[PDB]
Amino acid sequence: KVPSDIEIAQAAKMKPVMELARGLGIQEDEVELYGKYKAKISLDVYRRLKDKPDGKLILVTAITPTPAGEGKTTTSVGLTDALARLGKRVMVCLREPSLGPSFGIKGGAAGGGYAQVVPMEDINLHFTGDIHAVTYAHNLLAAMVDNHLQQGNVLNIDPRTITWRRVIDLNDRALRNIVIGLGGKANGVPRETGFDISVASEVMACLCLASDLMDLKERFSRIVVGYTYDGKPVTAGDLEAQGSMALLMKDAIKPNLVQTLENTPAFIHGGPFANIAHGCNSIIATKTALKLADYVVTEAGFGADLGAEKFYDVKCRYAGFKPDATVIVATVRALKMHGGVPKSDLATENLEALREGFANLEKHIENIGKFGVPAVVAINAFPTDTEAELNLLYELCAKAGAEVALSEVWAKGGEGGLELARKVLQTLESRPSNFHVLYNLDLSIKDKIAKIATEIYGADGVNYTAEADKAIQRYESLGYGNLPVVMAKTQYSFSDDMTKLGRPRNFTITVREVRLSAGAGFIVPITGAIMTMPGLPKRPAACNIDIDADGVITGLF
Amino acid sequence: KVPSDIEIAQAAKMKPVMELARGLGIQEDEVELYGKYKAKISLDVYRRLKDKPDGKLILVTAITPTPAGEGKTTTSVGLTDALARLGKRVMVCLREPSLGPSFGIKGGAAGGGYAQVVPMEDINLHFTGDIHAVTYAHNLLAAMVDNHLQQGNVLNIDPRTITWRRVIDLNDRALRNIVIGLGGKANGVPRETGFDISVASEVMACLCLASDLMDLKERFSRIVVGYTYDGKPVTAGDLEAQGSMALLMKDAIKPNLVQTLENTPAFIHGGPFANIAHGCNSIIATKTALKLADYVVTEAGFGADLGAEKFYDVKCRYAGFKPDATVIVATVRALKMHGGVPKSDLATENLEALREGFANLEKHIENIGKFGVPAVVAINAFPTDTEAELNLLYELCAKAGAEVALSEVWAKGGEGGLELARKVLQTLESRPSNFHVLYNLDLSIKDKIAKIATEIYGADGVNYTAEADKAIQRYESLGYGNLPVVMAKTQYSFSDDMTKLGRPRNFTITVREVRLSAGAGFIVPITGAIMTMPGLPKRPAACNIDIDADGVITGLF
Ligand SMILES: Nc1nc(=O)c2nc(CNc3ccc(C(=O)N[C@@H](CCC(=O)O)C(=O)O)cc3)cnc2[nH]1
Repeated sequence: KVPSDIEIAQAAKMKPVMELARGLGIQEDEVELYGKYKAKISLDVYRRLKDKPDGKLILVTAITPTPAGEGKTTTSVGLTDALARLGKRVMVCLREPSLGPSFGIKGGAAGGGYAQVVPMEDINLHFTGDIHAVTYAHNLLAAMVDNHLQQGNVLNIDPRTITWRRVIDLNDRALRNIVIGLGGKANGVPRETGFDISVASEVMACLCLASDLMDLKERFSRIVVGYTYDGKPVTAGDLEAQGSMALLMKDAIKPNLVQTLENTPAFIHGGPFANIAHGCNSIIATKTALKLADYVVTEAGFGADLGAEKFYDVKCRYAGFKPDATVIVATVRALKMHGGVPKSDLATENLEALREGFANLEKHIENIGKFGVPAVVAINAFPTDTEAELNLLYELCAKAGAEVALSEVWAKGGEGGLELARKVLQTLESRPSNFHVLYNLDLSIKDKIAKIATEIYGADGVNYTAEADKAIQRYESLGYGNLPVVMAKTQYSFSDDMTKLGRPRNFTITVREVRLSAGAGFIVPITGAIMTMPGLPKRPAACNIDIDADGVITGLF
Repeated sequence: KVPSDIEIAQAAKMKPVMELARGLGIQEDEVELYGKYKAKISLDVYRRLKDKPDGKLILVTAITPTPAGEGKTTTSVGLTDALARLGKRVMVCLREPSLGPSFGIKGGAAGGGYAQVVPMEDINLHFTGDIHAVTYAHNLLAAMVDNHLQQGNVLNIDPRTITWRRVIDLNDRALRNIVIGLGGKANGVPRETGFDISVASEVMACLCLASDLMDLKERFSRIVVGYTYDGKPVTAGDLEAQGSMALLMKDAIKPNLVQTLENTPAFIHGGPFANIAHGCNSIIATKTALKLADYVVTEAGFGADLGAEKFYDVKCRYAGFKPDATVIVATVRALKMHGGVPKSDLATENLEALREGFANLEKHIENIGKFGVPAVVAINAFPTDTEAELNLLYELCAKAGAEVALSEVWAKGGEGGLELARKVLQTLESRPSNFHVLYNLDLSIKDKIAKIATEIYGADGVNYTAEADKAIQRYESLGYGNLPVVMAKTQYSFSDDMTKLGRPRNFTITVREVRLSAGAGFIVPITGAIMTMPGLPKRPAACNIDIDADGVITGLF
C-alpha cells in the first residue's frame, strides 16, 4: 500500500485522555478537558508526588542536521511505543510546533509514519492555545513599554535602546523591521522595532524553564526591556508587568496530555528556538513525566552540538535533573551528505562516503560521554539503505565504543524500535550515569564560551568583534556575568561556517554579537545572522489549504 | 450589603455544562468541553432542528449611555434568570468581551452583582480562543497581502491603497500608525499601515454575521484588502486566503455554552464593535438558542439609536428573525444627566431635570415602535432614587405608551426581575410584534443614511465631505450600493456631537468618511473620528494585577 502521515493520523483510535490520566494515577480533578482527546494537567500532580521516585530520564538527540532530514522525533516516539510494548510505564515529552509554518511550507506530523502523537491537526494549529498565551504576555509587555513612554517616560528610558520586540506566530517578513508610534502626540512615541515569530519569545523560553507559575512570574519581572538614557537597565520588574503576564499564562503553564498512535501517554509542552534558546520541551512536562513514569523519553532541537549540550547545561542544570541514558539519531543518507555526497546522489549507495561522514556522529558520541552520560546509538532505516552500508556503520560504533541498534518505526510502529528499546534498559541496569555540567557558573563569560566551543564543537579558539567585547564588558559589569550560555550559531556545522560538514578541524569560532536573556536567565552569543522571523515562500500552503462542507481538510499536510 | 462583583462570581455554584446541554436536548457527541463549565456546541444541533419553530426573541437595549452608567447586561442576565424562575425555557446570548480592557480600565463582570454569566475569569481572558482564532485568521491575510507584494506583485496592487490593517487584542496606541516592510529588498515592501483591536476586525464582524463555516468562508473571499494601480479592487478571494482563514476558524464557528449565576444556560459568541460594526453576538449562537428554548434574551451594543437599530436592520435582516419584544434599560441618574444635571449632583432629587431627560427615553421608545416591536422599559433601581423620582418615571413611561418595571436584579438576582419578566410575558401574550426593517436595500447609500439619521437620530439632514462623496460614488459604481449601512458615530448623543445630551433638535449629521466591509456585507459611514484601537490610561490596571502561589488573583477587578 501507500498511506500518508495525515491518514495514519485520522484513521487511528485515540483513547480519551481522561482514562489514560487514570492509567497514570492522575485524579479526575487534576485533568481539564479540551474535547475528549486533549487535556491540561494541573501543577499538583508534581506538587503532591513531590518526593516519589523520579523514574529514569532518556534524552533523544541527533547528529548534525542535513538537507536529507533525519526525523529526530519519530525515532523518539516509536521508541516510547517499544518501551510500553515491553509493558513499561513510559511517557514521551515533545515540543508544541509553531502555527505559522502550516501555512508556509506545510505542517508535519508530531514524529511520523507510525510513531506519531495525536490528534495531529490540533497540535499544528491552536492546540490548547499555549502559544497565544505567550504571544499576549510578550505583547502586553511591549504595549506596557510604549504606554510608559507615552505617559511621560517616568523611568527615563531611551526608546532607541529598547530591545523588547513584538511577537506573532505567522511567517511574516514584512514585520521584521518596522517603525511604530507615529501620528503625533496622541499616538505614542516614534521608534524602530519589529516582530519575531512567537516561538522565539523570551516568554516562550521562560515557560520552558520555569519550575512553577510563581517562578514564571518572577523570571518575567527580571526581563530587560532596554536602558535609560543614563544606561541603567530597565526591567519588566520596573514596569510592574509580571503580575499581568503570569495571569495571561495561568493555563499555558499546565502541560498538555495527548497520545501516541498506540495510545502511549504523551506530553506536549513549550517549544522554543534551539539557537537563541535551548530547543527543549518544558521543565514542567518532563518533571511531571518523572514522578509519573519510571521511563521518560524526551528531546532537544537541532544537532547534539546545540540541543543536547543546552539540554544538559541549562535545562538539567536549572532543574537538578540527572539524565540517565541518551539516544543519538542518525541516518546513513545523512552521513553520506556529511561525506560530501549531494542529495540526488544518495539514490545510490556510497560505502566509501559513509566512512567519511561518520566522524560527525563519533564527535557527537564523544561529547555525550563528556557529561558523564551513557551514550547509545540508533539508526533510522529507509528503502535505499543497503545492508553493506548499515553494517559498515554498525561496526564503527562499537569501534567507537557505545551501544547501537536499528529502528524502523516510520514503518513498523513501536516494533521496529523494539530492538533499540531493550538496549536502553540494557544500558540502564548495566550502565549508570555520572552526570556533571560541562562548565561552572562562576567562570566569567569568555571562559564559558571557550569551554563550550573548544571541547564540544571541536574548535581551536573563539574570537570577538568590537561590540562583542563592548556588550560582554557591559554585562559582567551589570552583574549578569554568572549566567549560563546559549550558543546562537548555525546548526548544519560544528563550526559557525555552515558549509563546513563532517567533523571540521583547525577552524575557530567568531562571536559577532552578544545578547542577554535575563528572564530566561541566560546569555546568548551570536555567530551568524539569526532568522527570528521566517517568511512565506513564493507558492505557500495557505493558497491551497481548503476545508469543505464536511470538515475535510485538503492541503494542510 | 452586597459583595463585590468578582467574589460573587467565584462562590457561585456552577453545574457541569454537559448537564445543561443534555437538559436542552443537545447530544453529548455535539459537545466539546473546555473544563467542566464551558463547551463549544456543534453547528449540527441547529441543522437537525432547522424545522422546529423559533422560541420568542427578546432584545435588550438601553437609552443614550452617559458617564453615570445604565447596566444593560445586568438586566439581560437578570431578565433571563427571572424567566427561568417563572418556569420558562429560556437562554441568554451575549458577546465575548475584548481581552485588552481587562488591563487598562479593568475587566468587569458579564453583567454585575447577582446578574452574571460565569465562569467570570475565563470569559474576560482567553475564554475558548475565539478572539485568538479571529486575530490569526485576520493577520494571515495581512501576511499574505504582504507576501504577495514581496513575490513579484502579480495582482498589481498599489500598496499605498491597502485598507486591510492588522489586529491585536490589547489597547496599544503606538500600533495605530506604523510603517512596515523595511530593511531592504529581502524584507518585504515598505508601506504605511497599523493595528486595530481584534474585536474591531472585519473577521470578527463576519463571524457574527455568518450562517456557518461555509458561509463564513464565502464572506472571507469577498473581503477587499486594497486596489490595483488601475483602481480595480483586490479581494481575499483573489489572494486565495479563504480556505486558510476558514481553517483557522474551524473551532471558532461554534457557540460557547456557559451559565448565569443561577445556572440558566447562556451562549457567549462573537463580539464586534458597535459603531463600525453592528455590536451584536453571532447569528449562529442566537439562531441555535431559538431552537433549544422557548424564549431567548439577547442584547445589543451602545444605545438603542445604534445597537437596536443594527440588531434589526442587519442581524435580523440576514437571519430572517422577527423580534417579539424589546426591553429598554434606563436609570433615574442617566436621565437626569440628560436633563442637564452634572455627574456630581446626580444624587440630589430633581423631578424637573428628570422630566427634561425623559425625552431621551421617550425618543427611544418611539424608535422601537418604528420597527413594529412592542417596548418594555426596565428601570435599574439605584439606592439614591427617591419615590417621587421613580413614580414620576412610571407615569412618564405609561404616558408615553410603554409598560415599565423596576428592576433590582443587580441586588437580588432573578427575584429582582420577576415583575419585569411578568411585564414582558404580558406584552408577549397580548401585543404580538409586526417586525420590518427601517429601510429597503434598494435605496441609495445616501437615502439609507438619511432615513436612519432622520427617523432614528431626529436629525434634520445629512452632510457629506468631498472625500465621503467620492467614496460613495466609487462604492456605488463598484456595485456595493445595495448594501446595509452601519453608522459609526458617537454613542453619547442622538447627534454626531457627544456634548449634546437628551433629545437634541435642529442639528445635522456630517459624514466625513465612508468605508466598506464587503465580507460582512455592509457600508460604514463615519461621523466623528472613530477610535478602532484605544490606548492604555495614565496608570494601567495592569500595574496592580497579580496572582499569588494559591492562585489568588488581586488587582484585576
Ligand atoms: N452599580 C450599581 N448598580 C446598581 O443597580 C446598584 N444597586 C444598589 C442597591 N439597589 C437599590 C435599588 C433601588 C432602590 C429603590 O429605589 N428603592 C425603592 C423602590 C421603589 C419602587 O418600588 O418603585 C424603595 O421603595 O425602597 C434601593 C436600592 C446598590 N449599588 C448599586 N450599584
